[PDB]
Amino acid sequence: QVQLQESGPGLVKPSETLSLTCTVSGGSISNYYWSWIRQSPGKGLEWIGYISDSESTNYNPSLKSRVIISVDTSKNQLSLKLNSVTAADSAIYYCARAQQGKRIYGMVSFGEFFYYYYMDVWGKGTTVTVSSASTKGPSVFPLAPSGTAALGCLVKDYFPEPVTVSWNSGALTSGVHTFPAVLQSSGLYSLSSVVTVPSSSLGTQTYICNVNHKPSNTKVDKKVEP
Amino acid sequence: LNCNNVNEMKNCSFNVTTSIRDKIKKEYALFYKLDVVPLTNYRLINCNTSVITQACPKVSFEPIPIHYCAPAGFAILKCNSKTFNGSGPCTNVSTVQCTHGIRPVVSTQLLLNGSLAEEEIVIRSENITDNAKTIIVQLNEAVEINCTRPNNNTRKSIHIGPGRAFYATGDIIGNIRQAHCNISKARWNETLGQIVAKLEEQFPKTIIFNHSSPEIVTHSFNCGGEFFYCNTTPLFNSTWNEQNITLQCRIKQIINMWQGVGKAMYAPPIRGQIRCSSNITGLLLTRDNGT
Amino acid sequence: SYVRPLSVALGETASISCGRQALGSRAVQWYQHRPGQAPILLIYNNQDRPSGIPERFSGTPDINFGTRATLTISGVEAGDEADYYCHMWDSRSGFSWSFGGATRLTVLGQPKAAPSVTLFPPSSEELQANKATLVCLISDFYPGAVTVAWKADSSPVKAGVETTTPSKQSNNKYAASSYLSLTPMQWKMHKSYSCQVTHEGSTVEKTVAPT
Ligand SMILES: *[C@@H]1O[C@H](CO)[C@@H](O[C@@H]2O[C@H](CO)[C@@H](O[C@@H]3O[C@H](CO[C@H]4O[C@H](CO[C@H]5O[C@H](CO)[C@@H](O)[C@H](O)[C@@H]5O[C@H]5O[C@H](CO)[C@@H](O)[C@H](O)[C@@H]5O)[C@@H](O)[C@H](O[C@H]5O[C@H](CO)[C@@H](O)[C@H](O)[C@@H]5O)[C@@H]4O)[C@@H](O)[C@H](O[C@H]4O[C@H](CO)[C@@H](O)[C@H](O)[C@@H]4O[C@H]4O[C@H](CO)[C@@H](O)[C@H](O)[C@@H]4O[C@H]4O[C@H](CO)[C@@H](O)[C@H](O)[C@@H]4O)[C@@H]3O)[C@H](O)[C@H]2NC(C)=O)[C@H](O)[C@H]1NC(C)=O
Ligand SMILES: *[C@@H]1O[C@H](CO)[C@@H](O[C@@H]2O[C@H](CO)[C@@H](O[C@@H]3O[C@H](CO[C@H]4O[C@H](CO)[C@@H](O)[C@H](O)[C@@H]4O)[C@@H](O)[C@H](O)[C@@H]3O)[C@H](O)[C@H]2NC(C)=O)[C@H](O)[C@H]1NC(C)=O
Ligand SMILES: *[C@@H]1O[C@H](CO)[C@@H](O[C@@H]2O[C@H](CO)[C@@H](O)[C@H](O)[C@H]2NC(C)=O)[C@H](O)[C@H]1NC(C)=O
Ligand SMILES: *[C@@H]1O[C@H](CO)[C@@H](O)[C@H](O)[C@H]1NC(C)=O
Ligand SMILES: *[C@@H]1O[C@H](CO)[C@@H](O)[C@H](O)[C@H]1NC(C)=O
Ligand SMILES: *[C@@H]1O[C@H](CO)[C@@H](O)[C@H](O)[C@H]1NC(C)=O
Ligand SMILES: *[C@@H]1O[C@H](CO)[C@@H](O)[C@H](O)[C@H]1NC(C)=O
Ligand SMILES: *[C@@H]1O[C@H](CO)[C@@H](O)[C@H](O)[C@H]1NC(C)=O
Ligand SMILES: *[C@@H]1O[C@H](CO)[C@@H](O)[C@H](O)[C@H]1NC(C)=O
Ligand SMILES: *[C@@H]1O[C@H](CO)[C@@H](O)[C@H](O)[C@H]1NC(C)=O
Ligand SMILES: *[C@@H]1O[C@H](CO)[C@@H](O)[C@H](O)[C@H]1NC(C)=O
Ligand SMILES: *[C@@H]1O[C@H](CO)[C@@H](O)[C@H](O)[C@H]1NC(C)=O
Repeated sequence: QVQLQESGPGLVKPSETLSLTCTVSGGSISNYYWSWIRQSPGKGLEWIGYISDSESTNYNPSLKSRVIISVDTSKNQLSLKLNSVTAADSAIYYCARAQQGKRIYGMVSFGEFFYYYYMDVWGKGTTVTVSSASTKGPSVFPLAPSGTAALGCLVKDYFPEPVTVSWNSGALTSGVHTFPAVLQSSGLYSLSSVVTVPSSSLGTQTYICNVNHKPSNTKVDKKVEP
Repeated sequence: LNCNNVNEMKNCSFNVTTSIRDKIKKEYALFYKLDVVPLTNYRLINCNTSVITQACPKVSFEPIPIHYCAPAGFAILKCNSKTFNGSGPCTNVSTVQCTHGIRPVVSTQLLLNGSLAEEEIVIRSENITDNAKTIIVQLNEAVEINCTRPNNNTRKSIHIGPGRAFYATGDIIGNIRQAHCNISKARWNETLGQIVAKLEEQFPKTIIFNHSSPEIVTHSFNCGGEFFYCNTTPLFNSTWNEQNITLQCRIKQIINMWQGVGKAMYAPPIRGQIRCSSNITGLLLTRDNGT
Repeated sequence: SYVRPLSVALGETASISCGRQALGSRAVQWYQHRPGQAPILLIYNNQDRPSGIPERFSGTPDINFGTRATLTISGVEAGDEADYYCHMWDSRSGFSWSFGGATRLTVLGQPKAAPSVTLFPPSSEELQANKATLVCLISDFYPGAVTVAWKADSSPVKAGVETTTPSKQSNNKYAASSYLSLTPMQWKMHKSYSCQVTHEGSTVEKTVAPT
């Protein structure tokens, strides 16, 4: 079928072009409608705009002279270029496939219908933060265990959200429990992952956590052992 | 009048003297574009012409069968000839005290609810070779016409004087739509063909139908209480050597009745939806090279 | 966009009324948006559902004008807790750029679960890096609302501790972290350090000593 995956800077400075991109899978780019949707904390869902299978532009008048939704059909790729960003523009940006319905109520010839749009398949979402603060890489520190035990990794002082934590590059996936981060007053987030493991495998079933933080181009790994 | 739009009738607001002679209220109402003219600010179309009287919202415009009787000592003569053209000697005469049930249908271009003809359809005239003489065609089988105003309107009582209550229009509940009519494309095709048949018995040539040369340009009648003005161009558009035909009707509330001495009438708005079904049994044509 | 609170019981029937009733013939969309997650198209036409939506999600059609649009969720679960939006498309109002307001459904009468506190001492590499951090991990508790207390031996701390607001989990329970930052000498100079997580009306203790 059809799936989507966005990808953006994750961090854009104030008064700048918030570029973005969304590649669709298993579907033609030029025979559906495509909508961009963002959602900030405290606010609700906001419909940015949408492009057609005819590549027609139509944006939310809430966003004045800012949005420009492009699309290049050589791949399955369509972009989104917000500019003159500010603090209120921090949100999760979603990429969804819109479909057109024609709701007829009177006579089709007299023009007694209206067009409604519904999004049926969405992207996962790209977190975007806006601030003059520079990017920051984390620094993992292992957490050693004590029938059943628990161990994990401490991802300290990074910016901005988010980080991805895999265990044994993806092998260990049962019992893994990555926790939500903590925005410290220093302005840096802090996360903590933890995996409940059988005490028999404590010695020795090798355990390594895989930390990825995209705004810093960092990929670090660390062992855990008593 | 300070008139808005909707998307056609304006949304007009205006100061009015009330039941108390020195207090002012600001009311709002809807008026079709044919009832108003720009002076933006607006006014009613008649105000530079004539005084207007609101039609009593209890008298009906229903065409009732009216019989015309001759006094004692007089007589009316009938004509039972089933192919009688307008003038000449009728060889089947009968005397009657009164005429039949006649409905005073106010219509234009298309005769509604009238008396059909027997045998075949007949056309009449004075001097048919004179182009400035109207042609009265009578049909033998009616073609069904169905008109409607689908907008669900509301009536508002505005007290503008002691006992004087002007009924206005305000707010359209539900969908905004278009007042129109419907006749069968096939039944109007076979009937226009029958009208084409006898336009040969009086002429030789090709028979072209075109639109008129909004009281007279369009089919104007009365549907449930409101006076339509239906564009009959999708009706007369043919040259003779399922599908519904729909006319786009406008709606007026102020009419100049018949004359133009200086009296107009305001038809109070009808509440809810309007739909009427009638029979077109006649036709009033006008002929104007090689055709 | 502001939030409209709604409370139903587990297993009953939900009735989410739209906040913007229609003026003409309508084409209403219903979206299930969980916070910080991909929205789910529940009902696109007035009552038509996509592939993969349970029958228990029903929408009201507009056969006769007047019937307002409501979302009916029969047999509510715990995972049905989310935001709900009413995208109103009607013939009178123009173009529906804005989604609905918000109807946050909170299901009442769920099984209450106790937290699973887990405290780790400071790491070896960070203690070498001249900084200490106690990580008191809390998980699988309902209702998601806990208060965290830190004890240096027997004395309260209150200084230099951060705490996560309880976030939800896949199994519909909640979790929250709790980081206590200490100087590497402060962590060694004290005999014990405790973490009290009093969830609902009871506290659970997890203590660790520098050995
Ligand atoms: C005078 O002359 C006039 C001119 O001749 C004449 O005008 C006519 O007036 C009438 C009434 O005023 C008009 O009737 C209306 O017609 C509307 C259009 O209906 C047509 O289209 C729909 C949709 O078609 C799409 O979907 C079907 C399948 O669903 C596909 O197969 C199609 O290919 C098409 O999909 C493509 O096209 C879309 C573009 O439209 C694209 O977006 C899409 O991607 C695809 O490319 C069809 O379903 C209709 O089929 C019906 O009719 C056929 C015969 O052709 C029958 O076999 C059968 O009965 C079918 O049901 C039709 O083809 C209607 O929308 C409208 O009815 C709705 O609106 C009114 C008021 O708004 C509601 O009260 C009513 O209940 C209907 O609402 C239902 O549907 C909407 C939208 O789907 C829902 O949101 C709503 O909840 C409700 O759903 C309920 O009912 C459904 C069944 O209807 C059911 O499925 C639901 O589950 C639920 O129960 C109304 O009927 C007519 O159009 C005028 N004519 C013209 C030419 O304009 C007039 O009558 C004359 N006389 C007078 C004035 O007296
Ligand atoms: C034709 O034009 C008319 C104006 O000349 C239109 O009438 C106006 O219509 C609007 C809505 O479109 C109304 O505004 C609403 O008012 C109600 C009433 O609430 C008010 O009172 C409470 C006190 O309880 C107060 O707290 C509110 O703030 C309001 O002041 C509100 O509930 C709505 O939210 C909205 O504000 C006007 O009131 C109304 N004016 C008049 C004089 O009737 C008419 O709708 C137009 N019609 C068409 C078909 O176009
Ligand atoms: C032609 O005659 C029919 C039938 O008498 C008229 O339809 C009536 O309209 C009135 C008012 O709209 C209704 O109260 C009646 O119930 C209708 N009767 C029927 C049988 O439908 C129709 O209005 C007439 N047409 C014209 C132009 O006068
Ligand atoms: C009614 O009179 C007042 C007088 O001040 C005026 O301001 C107002 O515009 C008038 N109303 C209309 C609809 O013209
Ligand atoms: C009244 O005003 C209208 C403006 O639409 C104009 O056409 C008409 O000739 C005027 N009539 C008189 C008698 O002034
Ligand atoms: C119109 O014609 C039909 C068919 O004969 C008839 O039933 C109906 O009464 C007629 N209506 C009028 C007003 O003459
Ligand atoms: C009607 O018929 C008479 C003779 O029957 C004829 O003189 C007259 O011209 C006819 N009327 C028309 C309008 O043709
Ligand atoms: C009919 O009109 C024509 C001119 O239009 C005229 O020549 C002819 O005499 C008229 N015939 C009658 C009977 O009036
Ligand atoms: C018209 O509107 C009224 C309310 O003003 C409502 O009671 C009635 O049902 C409506 N009729 C139709 C046919 O929609
Ligand atoms: C007109 O309406 C009548 C009754 O609603 C129906 O029997 C007839 O077929 C209609 N004809 C047309 C041309 O719409
Ligand atoms: C009647 O309709 C035709 C097209 O159907 C249009 O060209 C014409 O302008 C209309 N008549 C009037 C008076 O507007
Ligand atoms: C024609 O009109 C009649 C009534 O006006 C309606 O019942 C019928 O469905 C219409 N047919 C078409 C094809 O629009």
